[PDB]
Amino acid sequence: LDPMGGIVMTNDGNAILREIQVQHPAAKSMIEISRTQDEEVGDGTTSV
Amino acid sequence: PLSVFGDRSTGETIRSQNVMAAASIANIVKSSLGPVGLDKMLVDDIGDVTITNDGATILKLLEVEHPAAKVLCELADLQDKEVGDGTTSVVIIAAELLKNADELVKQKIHPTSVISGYRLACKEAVRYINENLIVNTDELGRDCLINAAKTSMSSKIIGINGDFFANMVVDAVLAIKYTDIRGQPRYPVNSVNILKAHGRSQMESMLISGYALNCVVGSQGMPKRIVNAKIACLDFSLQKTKMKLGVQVVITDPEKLDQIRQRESDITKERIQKILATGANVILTTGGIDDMCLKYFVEAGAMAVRRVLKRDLKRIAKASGATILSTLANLEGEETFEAAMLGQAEEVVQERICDDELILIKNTKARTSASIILRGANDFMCDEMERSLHDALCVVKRVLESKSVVPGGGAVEAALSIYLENYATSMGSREQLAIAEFARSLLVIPNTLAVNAAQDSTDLVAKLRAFHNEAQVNPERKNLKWIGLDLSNGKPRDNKQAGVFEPTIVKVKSLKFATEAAITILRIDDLIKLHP
Amino acid sequence: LAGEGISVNTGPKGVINDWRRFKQLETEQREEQCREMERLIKKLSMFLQQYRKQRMEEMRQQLHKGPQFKQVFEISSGEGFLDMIDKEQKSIVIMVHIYEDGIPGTEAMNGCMICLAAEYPAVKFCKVKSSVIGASSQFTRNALPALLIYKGGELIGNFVRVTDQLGDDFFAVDLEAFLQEFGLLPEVLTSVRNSASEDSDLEID
Amino acid sequence: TNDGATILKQMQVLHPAARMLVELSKAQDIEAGDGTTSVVIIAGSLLDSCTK
Amino acid sequence: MMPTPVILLKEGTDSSQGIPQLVSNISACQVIAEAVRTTLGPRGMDKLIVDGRGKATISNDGATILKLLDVVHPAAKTLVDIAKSQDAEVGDGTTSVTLLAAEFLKQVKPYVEEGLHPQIIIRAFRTATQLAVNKIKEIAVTVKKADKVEQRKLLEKCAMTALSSKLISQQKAFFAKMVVDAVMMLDDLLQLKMIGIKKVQGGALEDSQLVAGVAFKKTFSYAGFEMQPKKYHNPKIALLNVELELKAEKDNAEIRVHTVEDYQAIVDAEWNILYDKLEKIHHSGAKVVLSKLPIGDVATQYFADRDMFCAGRVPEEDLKRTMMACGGSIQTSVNALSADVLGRCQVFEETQIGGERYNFFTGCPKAKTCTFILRGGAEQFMEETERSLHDAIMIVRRAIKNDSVVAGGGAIEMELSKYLRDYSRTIPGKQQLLIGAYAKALEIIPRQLCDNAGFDATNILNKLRARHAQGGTWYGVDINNEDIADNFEAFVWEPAMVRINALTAASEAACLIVSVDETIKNPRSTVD
Amino acid sequence: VVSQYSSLLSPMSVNAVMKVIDPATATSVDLRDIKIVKKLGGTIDDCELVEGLVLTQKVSNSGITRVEKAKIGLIQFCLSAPKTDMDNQIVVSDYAQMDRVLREERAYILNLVKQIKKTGCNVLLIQKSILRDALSDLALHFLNKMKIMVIKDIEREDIEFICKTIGTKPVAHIDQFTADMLGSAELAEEVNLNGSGKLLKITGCASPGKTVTIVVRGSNKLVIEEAERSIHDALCVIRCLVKKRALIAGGGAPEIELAL
Ligand SMILES: Nc1ncnc2c1ncn2[C@@H]1O[C@H](COP(=O)(O)OP(=O)(O)O)[C@@H](O)[C@H]1O
Ligand SMILES: Nc1ncnc2c1ncn2[C@@H]1O[C@H](COP(=O)(O)OP(=O)(O)O)[C@@H](O)[C@H]1O
Ligand SMILES: Nc1ncnc2c1ncn2[C@@H]1O[C@H](COP(=O)(O)OP(=O)(O)O)[C@@H](O)[C@H]1O
Ligand SMILES: [Mg+2]
Ligand SMILES: [Mg+2]
Ligand SMILES: [Mg+2]
Ligand SMILES: [Mg+2]
Repeated sequence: LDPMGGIVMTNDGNAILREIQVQHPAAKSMIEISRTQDEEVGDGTTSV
Repeated sequence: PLSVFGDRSTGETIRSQNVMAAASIANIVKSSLGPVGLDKMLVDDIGDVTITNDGATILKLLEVEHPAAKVLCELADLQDKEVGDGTTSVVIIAAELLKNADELVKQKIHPTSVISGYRLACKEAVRYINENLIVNTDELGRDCLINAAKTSMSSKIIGINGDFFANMVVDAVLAIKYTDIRGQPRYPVNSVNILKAHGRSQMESMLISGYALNCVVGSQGMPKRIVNAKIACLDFSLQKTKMKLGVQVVITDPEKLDQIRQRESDITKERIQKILATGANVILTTGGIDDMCLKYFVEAGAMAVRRVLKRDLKRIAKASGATILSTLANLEGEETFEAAMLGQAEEVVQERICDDELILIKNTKARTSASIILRGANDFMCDEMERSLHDALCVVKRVLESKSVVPGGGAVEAALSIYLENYATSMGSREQLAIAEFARSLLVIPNTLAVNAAQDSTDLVAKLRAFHNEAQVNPERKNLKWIGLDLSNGKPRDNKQAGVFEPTIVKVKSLKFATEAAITILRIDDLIKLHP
Repeated sequence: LAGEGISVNTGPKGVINDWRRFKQLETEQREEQCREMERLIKKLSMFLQQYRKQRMEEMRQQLHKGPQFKQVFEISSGEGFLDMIDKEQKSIVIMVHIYEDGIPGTEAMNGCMICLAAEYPAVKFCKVKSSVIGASSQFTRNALPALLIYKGGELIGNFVRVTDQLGDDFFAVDLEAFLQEFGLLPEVLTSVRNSASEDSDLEID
Repeated sequence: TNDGATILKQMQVLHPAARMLVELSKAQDIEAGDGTTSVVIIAGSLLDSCTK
Repeated sequence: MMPTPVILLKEGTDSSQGIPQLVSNISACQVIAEAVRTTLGPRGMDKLIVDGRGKATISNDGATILKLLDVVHPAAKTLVDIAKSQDAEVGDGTTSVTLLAAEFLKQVKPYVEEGLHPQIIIRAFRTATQLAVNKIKEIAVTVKKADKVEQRKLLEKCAMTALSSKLISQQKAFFAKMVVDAVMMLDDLLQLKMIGIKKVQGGALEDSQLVAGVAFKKTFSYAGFEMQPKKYHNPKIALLNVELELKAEKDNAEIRVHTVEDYQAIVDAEWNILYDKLEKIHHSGAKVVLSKLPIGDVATQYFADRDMFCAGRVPEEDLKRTMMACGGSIQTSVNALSADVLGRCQVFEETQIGGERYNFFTGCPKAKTCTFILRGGAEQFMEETERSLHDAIMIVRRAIKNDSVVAGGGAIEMELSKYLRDYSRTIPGKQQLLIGAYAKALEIIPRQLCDNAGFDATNILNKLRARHAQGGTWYGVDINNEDIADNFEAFVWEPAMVRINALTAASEAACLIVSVDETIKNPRSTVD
Repeated sequence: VVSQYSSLLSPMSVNAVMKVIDPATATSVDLRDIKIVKKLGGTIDDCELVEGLVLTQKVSNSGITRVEKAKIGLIQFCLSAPKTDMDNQIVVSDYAQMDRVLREERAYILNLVKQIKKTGCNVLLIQKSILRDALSDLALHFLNKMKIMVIKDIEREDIEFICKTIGTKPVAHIDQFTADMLGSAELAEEVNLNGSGKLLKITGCASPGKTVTIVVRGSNKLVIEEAERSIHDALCVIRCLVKKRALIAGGGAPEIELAL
């Protein structure tokens, strides 16, 4: 459920993780790792 | 009676409060000292995260209230600015000096005597360091630089990869080397453009043999690769000409309006034609470029980059031999662009780095420069790599400028403590206690290293002190001055043989700054805090 | 019952310590009331039109930024509100959002603020609660949407009760266009970062 | 700071006699350059004797 | 940390562990010791503490100051507990124990902060304390002569040393002689309740007196009391527990009569019961009548007619003291008032002391009790005089238990420090540093004495160390001469028990504090 | 707090007072001629007694530093496009005029720079101007081309001190700018304070003026301020010795003698 009202159906790791807001900085680091993997090669986002 | 609108603290209370604040600052960063130290994660109540090990960065990000603590924070900042290394050791030493001085004061020793003793002890420590413990790097070679960089890069995110990172650091520093008047080789760090980009492993970090720009070509029409680049650096924008504030256009005959409007862009057209007629291939400007000028560059098969940073443009011009032209005005009142104002480079390529593009200028002529592209796992890792890399570059610059280094691992400070506790008996009657307390406070760093390593700090420091005492007493054991700490095995080790070095300037400046800060805080015996 | 010319005389100078101690708290309050009335009482107690460009604006807003969406900053206390309004350069516009959780139309405008902040780095979008500011009951009951504007420390917009002119299911483009109707909104992607003494370089000399 | 004039003028004293002493220390700083603490101590001692 | 949807402990539970927790504990102990630091020595200063009700307590006793302080720090309360323990066991040294314990903790703080295992520190403290106690027992000076004169002098000197830190230090000889005389008349149990301490406002300290007998305040005299003679020259005292009043015979008693003759007979019978009790008391031969239960106006007038003295509602403890002094027996029944149940005193007299009337029982050769009548100018003045006299009394009692004394003024601590340093110089080195720290910590007492006296502590400590190293067991701080002197020949004597208990309690407190590593504070219940 | 550094500071203060006044026929000392400059960084041991002057302003002409045998010139006019005191506008009614305006502005700026250079000047100080641009980029480029170091944003109230120190005379119009108004100096260089900023030092002046400058260093700001106050106290003591040349013992002797 997008904060602006949108709906996202996906099983992509980066697509799911980019929509989660977290407070623990370790979770922020993990999300940044997911985004790095998605931008660098575009695949293997859940695997990393 | 006083009727002062504020709170007043006098006597032992204010001194204890000041020492409490200094100890709090020291304990904030005490856990990030030495190779067995660990980083810290800082959150700024908005979401931004800063994973760091540098003491100066940690103390700068924190918001501090007590003035005595702010003194230590600015002390760390000054140590970073003037040296670049040891920003944690200086804070720890200053806090320990303050604590021991407060203990002496509580023992009814007048603070003036303590301050005099501290000054004498600092002077003698500097003299002993410069006389005995220094090692001349002339007989060592490039291995000394490699070892110094590796030592500086320990306790950092790039500590394990030092075998390659130190080589990169030394190569960059040697590349940016220049000489000045009086024949003094000066190494201008901060001329190494550090670029960060997440992606591949740290082993894929690139040392560019040239310069790296964080900019792309202005339009997709222009080629992204020029072989024999003729760089033209400009300090002025290339836009449609707009007349100054003091000039206005008033039309009484309509027939001149079209001519005026046409010349309004023909001026920039002529300037671009003058620039391109000399064979320039790459054009870098600090100002902006609009669509028509971009098209002009496209049709000529050139390469135009807009909004180039002034410092980057200056570095590129210096490296390539180009001269930055603020305007196309010569001494004859005309508009000319000579070919002598063109830099030369072996290649200019717009490479792709993790779904983003940056411009690489390779193998500049008439001068060799360097740039480092750091590849990490995310933004925080890249930032920490950049900080550690800057520390290593500063350390290598210090080693190359001043050709003396001292053994690391606490050997220098153990030797200093032994020598100072021996020398205290020969100076004064009450300042000797201050000298002895200075010597004892100097042992806080090896103690902190041993504690961080989870080793027996008391026994290890006792063994180190015994080794250094035997070295200073026995005239035939001058080779034992290098015995320091091996944090991995938790045993004393000859660090000069092991290759644990650091610049003498680091210890000298840290000692002087810590002594001055402790003396400054020690003078305060009354605090008046006016209400806002 | 005499002595109207009291002439307290020595009394004050021996007690001005406590008087100024009370006056400091009084002034700390007084700045708060002075700043919290600038929207109260005055308005608180009281086929080219199809806009086909707004759709593509919405889609390009959906792809705004890569790193993160980020959240609108929340003010925790009146003193924090005071010292972030008073601070910061006066050349930048600051707009403050007041809400109470439960009323409709709050999450939509919060998301609009999030999108605009993502696409406007200069802006410093922030939100406050109506309960933490201690406003009047009328504000809490009939003035839930309140978009205050601070450009250099003064209002250039005092939009209150924007539900009628914005609806209840408005999106980011609608709020952006409505704010741009009165000219409130001022007019590349690096790898991660570029920023890294002042000695630059030299040659031979 | 150890300067008497600086200490006196930095803190607000709010008492008329204390304010006159602050002005006195400032005047001593203006004329004699230093000795701004001794003058204040002397004035306080003189008034203390005046009490008895 | 993670939210942990179902948390383990109750919310708000505060847990602190690791080295910082122990360092904070040591700092708290330092703060507590700072509270009573200036109360030690002949140059010590009093402390004033105001409670929530506005009452002010002014005291020099360390235990009293710590009790009035509302210490809530779990580690810091150990110092208050050991001060209470020292007060209970010995009665003196309540300030010394806190200083010694906090100084032990301060000395071992650097080793704690660098990761030393606390068990090693605890073992070092145990060994050092055992050695110090053995040394104190070995070097304490006792003489096997068992003569009254020297024992009396030793008690007087110990009392003077105990008293030479309070506001009554100017009259320390007078009060020391009074205290020793008072203690010498206790028989074998040395019970504190056998030494009454009365405080009467108004009058100098030198006006305070010791009554070789018993004295107590006048107790609500009824009508006709002023006719009773107020001085007797060989009275017999009738100690009674009897309510001499016209009253119902029993609470559940109920009289049923059906004739006016029986009504009159009942009235006369009650009167005859009262007069029979009074007649038995009068025919017992007694001239002074004291009762724990109230004595009515009728009985008071009856005794006034017979030139007798009566005092009802006398406190029970005062009756026990009078029985011990005069030598009678508290009689609940007046039927058998034989000659062996009546107290005998040489002189009984009622005199006015500072606006209050007091009954005096002097001239009791077989008295086994006392009564201090303290004269002062304020309530807190007399309270602190009573506290000082209590300290002196406990010291004299302990000295009576055993005549083993050591020289004070820091001499014993300096000798123990020298001995412990000499011992520690003969061990491998891990325990050597800790025992040396213990020896250095033992130096706090002379240093605190010099700091309180306005001396230069460092020079005096250096001179004391040099002297003790080269010989002289009893060299300590000389306050009057701003120097050091042989305290044994200066008659600064305190029993060895005081220092033994101080060292033991301080070591136990330090070990208990060091052993703790984690502090857990559960959320409060019924916060109201 | 500088009792430890007294061995360095006291001779510095004595020299500062002696070099600013005439040893004979002096009745007072104007301490405003002894400028104190505070620069963060270093230690108190790094304090200096610069004979000339130090300017916190940075060299605008980046690329040229350490001018030797400098002929310093101080101007009070502006190097920009012509602009009269009264309201002025230029009206363009033809493209030829629209080229000629730029051509003539460039020619005017070049003529100004050439007139300045012909005098032999090689270091230029420009007074701060808040009405018109004091140093246009065209003028800066022209000055750099002729190898003249430019230093702009000189404070209006600092003109008198600079003129007293170097010996330059202010020039408010290019007509009167001549070599007779230049101040010769031995060296004019911009030093670097080990990464803690840059100072512009002009040491060595023909016919030195009666001014000295003291540079105060320290680890943090508080000790710098206290060192400045202490140095000022020392200077004031020497001044109070200059007038009323009488000395007494300190150490509590005068007050106890007064009491007796
Ligand atoms: N037909 C298959 N049989 C077995 N494993 C498969 C098959 N297809 C894909 N996989 C596995 O699934 C993984 C891909 O999962 P995916 O949803 O793409 O997550 P990610 O994007 O993180 O790789 C790969 O590691 C691959 O080995
Ligand atoms: N390999 C090593 N072996 C032993 N000691 C080391 C080693 N590397 C660094 N050290 C020591 O650790 C200490 C801490 O350095 P560090 O804290 O990383 O620098 P900074 O103080 O700038 O943060 C240094 O004084 C250094 O002597
Ligand atoms: N006349 C004296 N000269 C030197 N020291 C003394 C004298 N009287 C008492 N002391 C010292 O004072 C210390 C105790 O002081 P005090 O306050 O009386 O009891 P405590 O503090 O133990 O409760 C003892 O250690 C003793 O050595
Ligand atoms: Mg996949
Ligand atoms: Mg380092
Ligand atoms: Mg002075
Ligand atoms: Mg005692």
